[PDB]
Amino acid sequence: VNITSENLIDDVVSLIRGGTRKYAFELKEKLLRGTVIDVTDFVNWASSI
Amino acid sequence: YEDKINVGGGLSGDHCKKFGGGKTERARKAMAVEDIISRVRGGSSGWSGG
Repeated sequence: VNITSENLIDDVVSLIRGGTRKYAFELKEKLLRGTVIDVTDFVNWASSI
Repeated sequence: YEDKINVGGGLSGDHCKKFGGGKTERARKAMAVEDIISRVRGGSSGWSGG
């Protein structure tokens, strides 16, 4: 007898709002799995909001 | 043994037993909790949050 079973579960969710659309969604795209957060994009988001 | 009349005799005995037992148990656990909080009352509309 040789029985093996494996189960995995993953749930990811995110949201954002405020500011102009361009800079906000630039922050959104660079934040989601970007792993390298920048300063200039966040300054753009700052002026946007 | 045989003398005036013959007498025959024969006997044999053999027994073998073998018992076995094997048990092994392994367990491993690990837990790590890391939380980061940052509150800044800077005074900028955007730069304080940034």
